[PDB]
Amino acid sequence: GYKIRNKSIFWTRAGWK
Amino acid sequence: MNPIQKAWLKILEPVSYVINEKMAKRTGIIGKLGRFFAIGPREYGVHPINRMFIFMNRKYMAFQAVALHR
Amino acid sequence: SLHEKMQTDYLWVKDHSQADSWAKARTHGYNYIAHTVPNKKERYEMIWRSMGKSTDWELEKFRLGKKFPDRGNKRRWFKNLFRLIKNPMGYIFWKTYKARLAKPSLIVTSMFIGFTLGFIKLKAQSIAYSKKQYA
Amino acid sequence: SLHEKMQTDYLWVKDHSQADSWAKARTHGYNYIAHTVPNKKERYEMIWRSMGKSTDWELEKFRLGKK
Amino acid sequence: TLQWGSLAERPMVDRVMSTSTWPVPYYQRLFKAYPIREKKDKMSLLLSDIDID
Amino acid sequence: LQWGSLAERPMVDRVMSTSTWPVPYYQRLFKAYPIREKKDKMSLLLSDIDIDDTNWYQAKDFLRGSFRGRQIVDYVENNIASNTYILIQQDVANMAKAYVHDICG
Amino acid sequence: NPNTEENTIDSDYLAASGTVEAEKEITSIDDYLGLVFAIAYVFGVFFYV
Amino acid sequence: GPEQVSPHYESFAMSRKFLLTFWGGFFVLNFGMATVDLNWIMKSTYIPWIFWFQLMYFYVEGKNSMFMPLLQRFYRRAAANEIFTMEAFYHENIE
Amino acid sequence: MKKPMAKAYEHPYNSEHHPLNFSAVKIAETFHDFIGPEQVSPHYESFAMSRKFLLTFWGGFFVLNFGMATVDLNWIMKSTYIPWIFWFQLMYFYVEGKNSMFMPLLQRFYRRAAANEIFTMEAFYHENIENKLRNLMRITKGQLEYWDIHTSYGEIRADSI
Amino acid sequence: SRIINHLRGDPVYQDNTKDVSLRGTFLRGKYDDLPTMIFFTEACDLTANWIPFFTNPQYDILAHRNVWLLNPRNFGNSDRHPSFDLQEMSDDVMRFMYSQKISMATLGGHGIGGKIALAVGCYHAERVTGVFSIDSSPMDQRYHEAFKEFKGYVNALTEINFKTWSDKDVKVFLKENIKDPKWRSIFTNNISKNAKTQSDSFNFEINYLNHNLNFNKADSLGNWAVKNGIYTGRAHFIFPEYSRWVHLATNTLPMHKVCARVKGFGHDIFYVQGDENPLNHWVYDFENYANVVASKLNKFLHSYDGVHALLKDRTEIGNFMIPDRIKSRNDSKHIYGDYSPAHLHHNWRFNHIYEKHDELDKKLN
Amino acid sequence: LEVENILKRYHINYTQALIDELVDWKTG
Amino acid sequence: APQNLEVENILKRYHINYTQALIDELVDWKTG
Ligand SMILES: CCCCCCCCCCCCCCCCCC(=O)OC[C@H](COP(=O)([O-])OCC(O)COP(=O)([O-])OC[C@@H](COC(=O)CCCCCCCCCCCCCCCCC)OC(=O)CCCCCCCCCCCCCCCCC)OC(=O)CCCCCCCCCCCCCCCCC
Ligand SMILES: CCCCCCCCCCCCCCCCCC(=O)OC[C@H](COP(=O)([O-])OCC(O)COP(=O)([O-])OC[C@@H](COC(=O)CCCCCCCCCCCCCCCCC)OC(=O)CCCCCCCCCCCCCCCCC)OC(=O)CCCCCCCCCCCCCCCCC
Ligand SMILES: CCCCCCCCCCCCCCCCCC(=O)OC[C@H](COP(=O)([O-])OCC(O)COP(=O)([O-])OC[C@@H](COC(=O)CCCCCCCCCCCCCCCCC)OC(=O)CCCCCCCCCCCCCCCCC)OC(=O)CCCCCCCCCCCCCCCCC
Ligand SMILES: CCCCCCCCCCCCCCCCCC(=O)OC[C@H](COP(=O)([O-])OCC(O)COP(=O)([O-])OC[C@@H](COC(=O)CCCCCCCCCCCCCCCCC)OC(=O)CCCCCCCCCCCCCCCCC)OC(=O)CCCCCCCCCCCCCCCCC
Ligand SMILES: CCCCCCCCCCCCCCCCCC(=O)OC[C@H](COP(=O)([O-])OCC(O)COP(=O)([O-])OC[C@@H](COC(=O)CCCCCCCCCCCCCCCCC)OC(=O)CCCCCCCCCCCCCCCCC)OC(=O)CCCCCCCCCCCCCCCCC
Ligand SMILES: COC1=C(OC)C(=O)C(C/C=C(\C)CC/C=C(\C)CC/C=C(\C)CC/C=C(\C)CC/C=C(\C)CC/C=C(\C)CC/C=C(/C)CCC=C(C)C)=C(C)C1=O
Repeated sequence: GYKIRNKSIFWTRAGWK
Repeated sequence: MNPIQKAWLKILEPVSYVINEKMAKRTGIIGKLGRFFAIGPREYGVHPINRMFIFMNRKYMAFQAVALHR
Repeated sequence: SLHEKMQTDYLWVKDHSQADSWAKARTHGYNYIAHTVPNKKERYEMIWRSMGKSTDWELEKFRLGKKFPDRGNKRRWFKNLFRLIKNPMGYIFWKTYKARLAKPSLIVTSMFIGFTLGFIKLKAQSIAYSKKQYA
Repeated sequence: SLHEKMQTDYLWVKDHSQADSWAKARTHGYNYIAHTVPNKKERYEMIWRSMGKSTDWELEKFRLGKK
Repeated sequence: TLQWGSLAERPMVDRVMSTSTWPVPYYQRLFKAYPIREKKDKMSLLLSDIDID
Repeated sequence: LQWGSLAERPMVDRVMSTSTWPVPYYQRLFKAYPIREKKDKMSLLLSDIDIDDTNWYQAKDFLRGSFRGRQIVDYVENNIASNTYILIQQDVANMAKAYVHDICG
Repeated sequence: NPNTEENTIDSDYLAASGTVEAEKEITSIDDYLGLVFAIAYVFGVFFYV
Repeated sequence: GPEQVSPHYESFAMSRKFLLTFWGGFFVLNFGMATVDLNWIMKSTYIPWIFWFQLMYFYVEGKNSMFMPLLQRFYRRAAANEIFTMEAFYHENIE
Repeated sequence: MKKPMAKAYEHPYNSEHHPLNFSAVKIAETFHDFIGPEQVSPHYESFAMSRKFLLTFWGGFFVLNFGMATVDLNWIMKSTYIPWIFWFQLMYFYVEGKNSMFMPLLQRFYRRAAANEIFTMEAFYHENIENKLRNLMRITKGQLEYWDIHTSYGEIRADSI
Repeated sequence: SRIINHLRGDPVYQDNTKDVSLRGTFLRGKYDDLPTMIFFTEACDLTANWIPFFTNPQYDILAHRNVWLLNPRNFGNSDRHPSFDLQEMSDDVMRFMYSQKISMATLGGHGIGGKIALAVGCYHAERVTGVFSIDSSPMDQRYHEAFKEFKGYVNALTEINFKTWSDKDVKVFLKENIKDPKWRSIFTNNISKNAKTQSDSFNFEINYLNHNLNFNKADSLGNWAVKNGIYTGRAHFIFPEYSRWVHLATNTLPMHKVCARVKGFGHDIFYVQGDENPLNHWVYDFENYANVVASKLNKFLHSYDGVHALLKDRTEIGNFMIPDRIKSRNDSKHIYGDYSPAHLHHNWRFNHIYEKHDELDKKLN
Repeated sequence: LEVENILKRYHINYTQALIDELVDWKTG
Repeated sequence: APQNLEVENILKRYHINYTQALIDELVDWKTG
């Protein structure tokens, strides 16, 4: 199918997700 | 290239030495100024008016040959 | 393993010796976008794919990095103006070539010229009437 | 559904002409032609194919027939 | 390409047919018509990948 | 003079280029022809012309450049009973009968 | 390109359709062709020529 | 109403270009013949035409080749273009 | 090798830039020298689509320029009403009305269809001329089969004795 | 022997989509160093059927390039993976080019193989010189009648159980269900017996393919998704006049929509003049279709493949100067002017031809 | 029928006598 | 090389047009 390619999609200034 | 451009080159020979030899290969503002005003043969130096005459002259002349050859 | 083998191999990912001297497109395509073309969405995919290769698909590097405009389009309106002054008929000819491939009838072409020159003729008569009012 | 045919007719208008009921009057596409599309020449080839199939590729029949 | 034609013939380049029929109706359908808000006999598609519970 | 490797082709055929994004939008209309010079190339009109008088005329021209070719030209134009220099072989009568007159010895 | 530019397609085929009418045997087409051009500006007023 | 689907082989504008051009110029002349003080409107529009275009040039077009790109609106297109693909592959991902 | 002739005749009134006889080929060369070569753009978008806002300004600037200059624009509009109605009602059928009314008048279409077929023939010029030569190469090879038979007659005569 | 070299391997079922290796036949060219061409056959079609085409002395294709008749994943001899994503299948070719030490290659395809070839140019344009697609177009073909028949044949082929069915049962099932003569012959030749006469099976993965076709969603091989993007390089399309797969009326528009450099019909898009025949899809079987495809292929490889976008042909290499965009070069003291774009050797990454010619250049000076 | 299949691939009209000579050539 | 002559002579008697690819495949078919 299709997957999100951006590895930093869940990165925030406070941490991952 | 035409003789009038060659006549400019004889007169601008000392100017060509100041800009191309000295200013062109420097750096900074003096370098940018020399490379911009470099002297030589013209880029896009064609004269469209002269070319417009040659085209219309040849096209109108072929019409003269048809109209006169009766 | 073979996938990571070729990603690390220098011979597989290596610019040519003359790559530094070559003209480089310094944009991903987001500065000037085609908005009304039927392949509009496919253009955006290529922009996104180009941005991902630059950051190894870690787009946080792009977010922190500097964003630049398309400097290759600088002063483009001036350059087309000077080319129009240099050779107006040659500029107009090639800029309208693909459009002139479809040629209307003799009637339509005659109506264009007839109405255009008629509007210019009335404009000249209006100018001459303004000299009458000045007198 | 139950009220579909009644509601669909009430919402939108359909075409009342039977222009294409007559067989020979049907157009091959040479009346309204697209001039600038990138597949322009493919449109002309399909028009030519339509004209050739109607006459079994004897276009003299088209020249003598009514347009 | 970025040169598709004139503005008047812009809606022409959108249609793509699955059959060899000529002439081709140009209009490219945007959505599916939904005239009557009918309650579907179909079960909800939300019940897709919920774990055991 | 150098000839290189017979097994290899010219380098123009081996050089290649690939595309990338973004890509120039411009589509080339015509091939550039800034200078009207097409020397050393033969005309493409000389494509599918049938055999004619120019074939035996140019044959003599190139044959007369050799010693053996000069003997053939002088013999054919003198000692061959033919009503035309456009020689067409549709039978082996003159070939077979010329062999039986020689193979007897 | 005489096969893609509709301006030369129209003018070429139109001129060819007129000169082929020399087979109608009116007179020397080289003579009255100039009269056709002048006549085309009498009745061509209807078409704004 | 429903999507006004055209059943024809060609679009309405390209089939009636000559006719729509007539009615296009009829209303231009209609407004032109009705507006006797059209020169007063052209002159009254000169100042705002110069002012608003020089003021908003950078934010609309100049940013594409000058100091800052201002890619905020592009980020909204790129995210929506990716969602368009995720919806197109919905059946695959859920399967 | 015999010494060839020094030169052939040189016409005193024919040159490459001023050809004596006339044809459309020389007019074509002078024409493309005038309009210049194809102005190839190196950019990724066209000039008009990248400057729509700026071109809109200058477009309206020259409209206002003409409008501010033309004090009597209403007199020009009214003087244009009659010819606008007249020429459009007179030429409606020959331009557009013919496509759905009394007669089609397909003369202009026939010339497009003939050019579309000629365009296709030029596109396959290489294939058509190559098929024509294959038949001539077949005839030429058929005549060359006789020299191949005679070259072996000496070998046959040697082994026959 | 020498010209025909097909590497022998066994298909391996892979859990990771990146550990997928492709196998196929390699055809050595007539000359020493020639660029390579990678060609994909139609889905569930033998690579060997194209050998007489690429080894025909009349066409003389090997005089131009070396040909790799490569099988995609889940097809023939290559590894099997349930995914048929065009991006994942495109990365397979790049690992194949790396393992085979190929810097860049020409891509060709027939039918669905044409979509696969064009997809590789979409995802890796810098590794692809050109794409030559035969009877295909980057368009959604899920509703074409020709694809529906192929989709229906694969579904019926799932009914056969090789363990219980005898050879005579299979022959009867194929003649009755598969009415197309060519699809029938192709599917019979895909049936092969494993070592130690274990059982019979299709060379292609019938389970993974059926689910792809039967699901009839975005990842189907008949579909062309917007995700694939745009191909920026040279592309040539050829298809029969009356083809059940590419309809001349509208199926050419996808070529302009996906390929940026396509000029149009008569330049990069041609149709082979032929009659209505459902078997005209297989151009290599009929000499009339094959002669035109081969001539157009030779013209593509010789003059248009691997040429810069703004150049007309290969003849302009070295004599046509392309305009330059301002502020595009790192050198600050650079006088901007027109230039001729650089064309590189076809396998410059894995050979030292640039180092060797540098030393030979210094001997001159 | 491997001999028949390769001949079929090349589109060469083959007789039954030719197939037997080829099979005997391999087996012999 | 010797097996090429065996197949070529067989194809010669049937006056069948043969190519090096066919012979290479037939020779490979014999060894295979
Ligand atoms: C205390 C004592 C001293 C007092 C001093 C007072 C003066 C202050 C001095 C300091 C001021 C400057 C400060 C530093 C600036 C640094 C900014 C910068 O980085 O450069 C940006 C800018 C970047 O340009 P670019 O990136 O190369 O290309 C532009 C884009 O690519 C786009 O190119 P394009 O091809 O797409 O064309 C579009 C373009 C141009 O296209 C156009 O449509 C505009 C056309 C304007 C000319 C035509 C006007 C019409 C009337 C004439 C008709 C011409 C017809 C010709 C043909 C003939 C008929 C056919 O659009 C533009 O507007 C570009 C202008 C530059 C952008 C700036 C923002 C402008 C937005 C507002 C626009 C409205 C104002 C425009 C002003 C004129 C612009 C040239 O560079 C500059 O403009 C440099 C300007 C500063 C030069 C300073 C010179 C020295 C100053 C001292 C001199 C003495 C002055 C004495 C005054 C006396 C009192 C009266
Ligand atoms: C500083 C000075 C400031 C003041 C002056 C400012 C001037 C600015 C305007 C500059 C020129 C206009 C821009 C044109 C864009 C580029 C060319 C183009 O159109 O692309 C071709 C493209 C399609 O053509 P194509 O692809 O070549 O296919 C044709 C085939 O070759 C084969 O043809 P076919 O068989 O398929 O169909 C037959 C034929 C149909 O027959 C026709 O061509 C109809 C036109 C015949 C002649 C009409 C009279 C001549 C008009 C100019 C003379 C001025 C009149 C005096 C005005 C006094 C009142 C101000 O079709 C055509 O050939 C093209 C017709 C499309 C309409 C043409 C564009 C509108 C008319 C010209 C605008 C006039 C504005 C100038 C005055 C502005 C003053 C503020 O047309 C389009 O862009 C599509 C747009 C939609 C057009 C249809 C609906 C039009 C609705 C608006 C009508 C506006 C009428 C204004 C009347 C003026 C007031 C009375
Ligand atoms: C044995 C036979 C006799 C020998 C014949 C030999 C003829 C020689 C043919 C050689 C052709 C000329 C070669 C050079 C020109 C080629 C380049 C060109 O410009 O052609 C147009 C060329 C092709 O036009 P087209 O759109 O493709 O249409 C092709 C045909 O017209 C077809 O268009 P269609 O398919 O739509 O047909 C429908 C037709 C429908 O027409 C009809 O059904 C009936 C028409 C009846 C007319 C009613 C007249 C009413 C008069 C009332 C007047 C009252 C006021 C009078 C006041 C007087 C004082 C009291 O409506 C029209 O199209 C009319 C077109 C304009 C006609 C103007 C002349 C009409 C009379 C011609 C008489 C010639 C002798 C004929 C003898 C045979 C008679 C059986 O147009 C272009 O696009 C090229 C550029 C045009 C630029 C426009 C401005 C150019 C101005 C200079 C032009 C060149 C100098 C003048 C030469 C003559 C031109 C009129
Ligand atoms: C007493 C005698 C007086 C009474 C006489 C009664 C007779 C009156 C005659 C009226 C005729 C009615 C029958 C036709 C109505 C629609 C005409 C039309 O073109 O539709 C085809 C056209 C496409 O039809 P299609 O071929 O089937 O293609 C379907 C695809 O969706 C196409 O989409 P696509 O993007 O894929 O393809 C390109 C698309 C590209 O076109 C578009 O998609 C949008 C074009 C821009 C739309 C207008 C933007 C206006 C923004 C609002 C600001 C002004 C509002 C005006 C009122 C404000 C307060 C005064 O359209 C085209 O195919 C080529 C363009 C054709 C020209 C259309 C634009 C012309 C301007 C029409 C607006 C008229 C009002 C403003 C004019 C100035 C103020 C007077 O549809 C439209 O453009 C819809 C626009 C809105 C329609 C209602 C507008 C009012 C009536 C329009 C009359 C037009 C001529 C007179 C004004 C011209 C001044 C220059
Ligand atoms: C003191 C203060 C005052 C002075 C301050 C200084 C101000 C100076 C102003 C100059 C501005 C800078 C000059 C830059 C170049 C000119 C601007 C331009 O747009 O050219 C790009 C544009 C093409 O640029 P491109 O994107 O790189 O081309 C890509 C494709 O190859 C193109 O073809 P494609 O089909 O493959 O691609 C699509 C194509 C589709 O568009 C088209 O292809 C247009 C189709 C029309 C051709 C159909 C045949 C009709 C023309 C035949 C020849 C007529 C002239 C020769 C016969 C008479 C001999 C005298 O392009 C488009 O997408 C849209 C094009 C732009 C929008 C529509 C343009 C309307 C206004 C421009 C034409 C003005 C006509 C005259 C009105 C003015 C009254 C005199 O050129 C043209 O389309 C033709 C215009 C050629 C220049 C003549 C006009 C120069 C002055 C224009 C100023 C702005 C308009 C003012 C009036 C507005 C009235 C509404
Ligand atoms: C004889 O047969 C015929 C032809 O041949 C076949 C035709 O081609 C044609 C077609 C005609 C043409 C194609 C020509 C069309 C020309 C037209 C419409 C007008 C041409 C106008 C110009 C080129 C503008 C020229 C501008 C100027 C002269 C003004 C600026 C120049 C100035 C001030 C120079 C001052 C002039 C002098 C000192 C006069 C001395 C003459 C000189 C050459 C000295 C030059 C000196 C220097 C330093 C260069 C016809 C009608 C014909 O009958």
